[PDB]
Amino acid sequence: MLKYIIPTMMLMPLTWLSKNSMIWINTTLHSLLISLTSLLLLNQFGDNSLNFSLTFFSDSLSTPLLILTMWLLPLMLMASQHHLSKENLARKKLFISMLILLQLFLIMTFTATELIFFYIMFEATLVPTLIIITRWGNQTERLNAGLYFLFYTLAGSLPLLVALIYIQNTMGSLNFLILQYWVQPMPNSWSNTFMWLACMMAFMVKMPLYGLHLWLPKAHVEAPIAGSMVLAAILLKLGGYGMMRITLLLNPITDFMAYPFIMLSLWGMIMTSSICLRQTDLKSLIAYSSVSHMALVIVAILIQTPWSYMGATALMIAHGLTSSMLFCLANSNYERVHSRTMILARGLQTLLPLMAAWWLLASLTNLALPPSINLIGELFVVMSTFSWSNITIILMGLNMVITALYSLYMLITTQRGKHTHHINNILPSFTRENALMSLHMLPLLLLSLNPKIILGPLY
Amino acid sequence: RDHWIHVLVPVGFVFGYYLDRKNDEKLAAFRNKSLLYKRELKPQEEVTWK
Amino acid sequence: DAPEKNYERTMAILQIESEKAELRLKELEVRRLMRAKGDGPWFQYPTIDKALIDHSPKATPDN
Amino acid sequence: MSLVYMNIMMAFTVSLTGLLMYRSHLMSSLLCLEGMMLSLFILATLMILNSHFTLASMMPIILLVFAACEAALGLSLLVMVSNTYGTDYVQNLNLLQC
Amino acid sequence: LLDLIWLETILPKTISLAQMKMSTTITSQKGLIKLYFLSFLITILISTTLLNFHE
Amino acid sequence: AKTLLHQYWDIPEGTECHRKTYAATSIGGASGLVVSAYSVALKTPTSFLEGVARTGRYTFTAAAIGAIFGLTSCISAQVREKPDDPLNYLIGGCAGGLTLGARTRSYGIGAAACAYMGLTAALVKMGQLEGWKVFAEPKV
Amino acid sequence: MMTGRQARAPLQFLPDEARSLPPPKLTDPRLAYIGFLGYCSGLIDNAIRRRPVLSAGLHRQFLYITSFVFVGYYLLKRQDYMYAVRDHDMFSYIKSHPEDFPEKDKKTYREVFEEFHPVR
Amino acid sequence: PFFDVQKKLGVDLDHWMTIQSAEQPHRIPARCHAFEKEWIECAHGIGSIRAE
Amino acid sequence: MNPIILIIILMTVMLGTIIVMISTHWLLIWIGFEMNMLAIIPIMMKKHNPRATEASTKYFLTQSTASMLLMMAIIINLMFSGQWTVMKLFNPMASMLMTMALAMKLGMAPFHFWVPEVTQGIPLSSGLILLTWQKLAPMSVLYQILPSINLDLILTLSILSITIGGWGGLNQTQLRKIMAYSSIAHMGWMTAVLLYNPTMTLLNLIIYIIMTSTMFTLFMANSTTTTLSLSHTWNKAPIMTILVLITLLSMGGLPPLSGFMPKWMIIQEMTKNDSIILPTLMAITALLNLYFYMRLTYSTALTMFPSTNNMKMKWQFPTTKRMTLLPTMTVLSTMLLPLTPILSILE
Repeated sequence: MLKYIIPTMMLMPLTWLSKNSMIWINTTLHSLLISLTSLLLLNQFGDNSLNFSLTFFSDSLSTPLLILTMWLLPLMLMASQHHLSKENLARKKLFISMLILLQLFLIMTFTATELIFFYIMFEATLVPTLIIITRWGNQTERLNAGLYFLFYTLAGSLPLLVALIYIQNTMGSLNFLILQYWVQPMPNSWSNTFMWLACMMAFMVKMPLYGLHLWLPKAHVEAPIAGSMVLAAILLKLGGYGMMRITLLLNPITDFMAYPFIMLSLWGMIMTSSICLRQTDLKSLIAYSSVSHMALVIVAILIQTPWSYMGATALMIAHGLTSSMLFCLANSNYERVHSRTMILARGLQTLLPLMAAWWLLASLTNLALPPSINLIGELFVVMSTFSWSNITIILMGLNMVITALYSLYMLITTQRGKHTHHINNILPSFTRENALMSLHMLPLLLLSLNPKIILGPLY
Repeated sequence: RDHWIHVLVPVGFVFGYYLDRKNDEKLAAFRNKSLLYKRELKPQEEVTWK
Repeated sequence: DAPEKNYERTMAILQIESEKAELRLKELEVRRLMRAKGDGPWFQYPTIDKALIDHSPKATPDN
Repeated sequence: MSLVYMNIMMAFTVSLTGLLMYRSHLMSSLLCLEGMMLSLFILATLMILNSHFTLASMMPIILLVFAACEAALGLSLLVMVSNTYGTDYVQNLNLLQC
Repeated sequence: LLDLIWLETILPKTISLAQMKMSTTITSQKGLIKLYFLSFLITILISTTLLNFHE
Repeated sequence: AKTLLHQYWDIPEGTECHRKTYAATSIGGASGLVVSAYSVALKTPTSFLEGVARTGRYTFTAAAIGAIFGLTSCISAQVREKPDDPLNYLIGGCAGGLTLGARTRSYGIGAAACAYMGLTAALVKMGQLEGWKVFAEPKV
Repeated sequence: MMTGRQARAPLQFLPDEARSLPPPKLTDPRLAYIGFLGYCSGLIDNAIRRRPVLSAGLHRQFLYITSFVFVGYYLLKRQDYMYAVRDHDMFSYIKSHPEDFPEKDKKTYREVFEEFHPVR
Repeated sequence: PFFDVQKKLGVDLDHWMTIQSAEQPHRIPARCHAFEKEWIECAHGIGSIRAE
Repeated sequence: MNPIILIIILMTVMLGTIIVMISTHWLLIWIGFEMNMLAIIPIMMKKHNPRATEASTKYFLTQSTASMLLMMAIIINLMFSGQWTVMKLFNPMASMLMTMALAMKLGMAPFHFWVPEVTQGIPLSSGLILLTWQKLAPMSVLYQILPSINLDLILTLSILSITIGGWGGLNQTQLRKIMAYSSIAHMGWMTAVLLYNPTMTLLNLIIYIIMTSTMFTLFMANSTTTTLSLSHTWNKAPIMTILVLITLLSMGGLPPLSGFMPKWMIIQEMTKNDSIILPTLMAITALLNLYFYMRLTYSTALTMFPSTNNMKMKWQFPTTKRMTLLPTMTVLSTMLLPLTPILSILE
């Protein structure tokens, strides 16, 4: 994995030794080269994972998350270079250093063979994200946002640490490859009940679980654009990755420990999607849509069938691309009208038609239009939850109504109707902005041609 | 070199790639010893993989 | 990588990590036994050195 | 154990509760502290003389000397406190609550 | 009602108010040496008679 | 006060309700006396009568919490015929939390103390069942 | 734990039996990381005194690197010595107490019955 | 951290007053010299856990 | 103070602690504590104002009380053992009295009440000595007497110190009281692992001393004793805000930093001994410490508070203060977690 870790670290002298006019160009270029390099992780086998060393491995779960992570860094640099144009040069380099450091922590979060090293990289991701939100977020509430993001995580993750160390004392190892063969069944007891909660609640916070989700519509809203891109696209998926690894050790107790959380997710995706119908802040609407989409990934991981894991990893990759694009579109309107109020700037298709086409494609992927990988993940989770219980289709199908309703309402409010008369600073779309939208949307649509690389380890 | 900064990330790839290959020789205890893939060595061959 | 290379590299990784796990379990059991019994090289808390004792004839005989 | 040790320990606990329950004066606290020292002297001395433990006979002297030096330091602190407020009242020493 | 009030009320707000209240009770000391040593005496009496930490 | 906890836990659940109620009342009274001791220590009352009023108030508050806890736990163990069940101490801890809200004359403190003291008493029952250790002896 | 082990010969940073052990290589990645920490200390020393960070005081940066590598080499020697002592004591205690460490009969999975739990 | 400087340098700073069975002035015995000698020679080297 | 007299007095503080660390006789332990207290009283009265005299008087009273309790524990040990060896104690009453005396010298709760007052009353360099060097001698005595330390007492002191030091720092705006309550919580973490593995006690002590010396050296380098004067640091020395940011995130125990190293290892040693509830509640209680550390990072590094006009004069003058070992301490307090297995050198 060290052929990816070392160039990601070499981005640090690359950004700190660059000429002052070259720090976006150089980091964008070489992060795109690292992202091109990331496709060598697609040496996956039908039986074995790609096991590099004692410290690092990559199966078909971690590989698309790695490719998406390494792809998101150039797009974050493109998204962030405009609103940091007037910034001090050293603070600009510190911002890029926090993004590079976050990429470095993420790529060895997903490839960590041993679970306590997964824990340390998983929690190490908090510090650059907290710094990016509280230092380069725009408003006052970022400070409060930085507290919620910090303290819902750690209150969930410090019982995980203890739990993992307990497994270290019980199994003798936290190697996931060893734990594939030495896993013992976890019977019904109170000790194993709180073992289950300590193993699961940190990832439940990261997803987020409904009812634990309150950090997200502050953290993703108050963040700068690169912060929101990495929070929605990658850091939510640390929870899903960690659940898919940790539920190996939690059988068969999961078969009744999942029942409350499944309810919290199945009703929660009804709630948060409904919340999106009455959001006045566009970026808050995109955040609540992320909570609603990750509720399906929670249900799919908890019912733990092959179809549900395939749907959940497809939905994680698809939601990463779609939610990152939606935050970038909302930012492209924020960088013109300087307000996140969705009803403010209307009729934007009359003024910005190609950006309206990007809004259309991102809305269509948000509502899971076939054959997008959004629909592939959505549909496969719906198949597996119908097999779990046939009544879930009600809460599934009603969700797909509301998901359509808030996706097009967002599209109707901002793009359609009459333009606002008094707003006259709607600049034509920059090449950087359309480029950012296309670098989200074109890989997302090309993955429909060959979705087997985003279907995870039990494709 | 006038563009010496554009080799930091590529050489950091190559060196990183190098270390990965250098790690494989430290994990070669079961080279040509698995029950699936053990075989007799071909002529002018000393290892089955490097 | 060849599948042979990844396969046998995986076997080397699994052997190393299983040996480390067995040594950690043995280390826990050894620490438990040495703290319980006190007969090992660990958990040897100090007692008084007997080389400090004067063995000379004292002023009174009955000692 | 022997009957005098009960009273020397009880003297230590009486001077301990005197030193742990201030009335007003810092000097009364220093007197209870040196009463604690005096009882430690007597208890050490009775043990060491009873045991005929010869080399520890110099121990209570050392216990006296250090602690009286400690007492000297305490008196100096009291005097500097009394050079600030006019009295040695412990209720004047409350500036460090905020 | 739920995701601005009650799911905000039960986990983060009540925890934050509880830690604030405990913080203000711990740090409301009047700076008096007399009261701290009286608390030390009560500590020793609870440790000996009530908790038996000397047995 | 370690023997107070022993004479609480020696009696099986749902067998002798009056002595379980009295033992939990005595545990609550001892905790109230400790809180009252540090309370009149670190915060000087304005008089001796105010000090004994604070002491009696805190002692009767914690003793009523303990009494209604032990009563509700033993009655819920009797009427459900499930002695080894932490839902009984969940109900008892919520009854003690409602008692702590009734003594402070407020409903919000009552609901908060219901939830947290019920979950705490449930955890104490689970720790008595599975043998969970808080002050664990060093073994390795 | 091992404090009575190093009590017959006290205050030895590296005892004489530590010389039976192979020393860390000078290309030890832990030692390279300690040298990196020395380089970071040199950069922070230029930064807090408002010197140019990469350029000023190369002699001072090199003494930072050298002093950290020098201390860290002996720290790694003592680290490897103490883990070697840990394993030596473990193996000698297992060898001297066979009644506490019996050889467990390993069963193949044709005899081992595991309960099946269907995911349905 | 009991840094055993006295054993390292071979100096006797305070071992002489430590026990009653040590070398006393004029060979004056303690009253429990034989009992302390027996308990020290019993418990020597076997560690405190076995000595209890 | 005369610099020669300052050197002799600081060497006497060091000599008292060293005598505690090297002696085999209980009287010399007690003498080392007496020598240390006597020598450290002038370091606290260095600037001659009534707050320093009050702090020195409170420090004298608590340490003298602890010294008398220590001597009574020594004397009871001499009753029930006839000897003076610094080893396990031979009576549980002497063990309780010595554990109380050492907890008073450490300022562990509920004997914690002098530590914020005395730390606030004295200068930053003498509070640096009080929070780092003065922990070394009682922890070494606790190290040697752990076969006789009552478990319930030391764990009660540990959790009570962690909870009280967590809640105490939440209400503070003075930096010295923040460091004092942080000290109380970290000493609770050190004594909690003591009977299980005292090597992790030494690890937590060393990492705490490095991080606390880093924070005091930053406060001395910026002449800041309040939160609101520390908030001016960005407009004067922007590198110092980055250093206080990374050091305060490390003191909160956030990985990948070095202050994550003790507590993790402490949990790693407390779950081997089947204590699961206790390191769990300890780690959750340490989030209080992280909260007021984050408060300081918000006011200092992550936001820009308003400055004053006269700050423009201080832009023209460089820091002539000897910031002794501050880059080394800043690196060791933050980047040491990849070298976590170095802890075996403390065995």
